[PDB]
Amino acid sequence: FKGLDSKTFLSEHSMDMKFTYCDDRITELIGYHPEELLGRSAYEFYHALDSENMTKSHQNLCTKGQVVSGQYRMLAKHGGYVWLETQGTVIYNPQCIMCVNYVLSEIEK
Amino acid sequence: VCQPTRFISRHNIEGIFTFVDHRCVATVGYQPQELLGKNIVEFCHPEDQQLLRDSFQQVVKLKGQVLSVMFRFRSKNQEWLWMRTSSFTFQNPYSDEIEYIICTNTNVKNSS
Ligand SMILES: O=[N+]([O-])c1cc(C(F)(F)F)ccc1NN1CCOCC1
Repeated sequence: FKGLDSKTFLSEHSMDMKFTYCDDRITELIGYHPEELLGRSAYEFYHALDSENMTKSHQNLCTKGQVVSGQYRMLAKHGGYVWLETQGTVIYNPQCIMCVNYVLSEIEK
Repeated sequence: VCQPTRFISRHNIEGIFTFVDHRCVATVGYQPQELLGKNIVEFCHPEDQQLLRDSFQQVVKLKGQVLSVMFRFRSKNQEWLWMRTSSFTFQNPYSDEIEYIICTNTNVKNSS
């Protein structure tokens, strides 16, 4: 059992969805070091069955300025997937996207 | 394109830094530890301090929408730098824990 903050990590993205920053909390949860995520698109990490829905959510985010993702599966560093949900926000100067990510499951292989 | 210099911070609703992204060193010259535990107002020009307090008060009322504010931030070299802080609240609805404020802080120009 984990507390809320231990299951939450913030990421930042350019408008092409590439990671430009990630909280170190992601390492304990999903396995990645933040440095290895930089320059990779969010889309590289979504489960195939969630990819079309995530595209729609990204479109809604860019159109409206904010979005709540619904539940989706993110690829974990050492195989398998973790369920999580994300609140996304565009910061306009569009400059970048901020995502607050909350983990909903253990890694499932 | 020349990338903006910015860093992320988390604040409690009073304005105290509870998390500081290390990109702050390049943006304003302080180590994260020099900001953590202090109120953002402690780095703000006297003429802007009340606006900054007001902003933190209002972002909590705006239903998780983004508020922005422009203010003068005292860098590590004791120089006033224009910063645009864009802030929004995060509350995890699986809980009734108090919301905190997420900020992205960018050095900007006070000009057209
Ligand atoms: O990047 N983004 O624009 C992301 C947007 C998003 C949305 F649109 F809110 F559904 C959900 C997830 C997004 N990025 N992920 C990628 C994997 O790690 C968590 C953050």
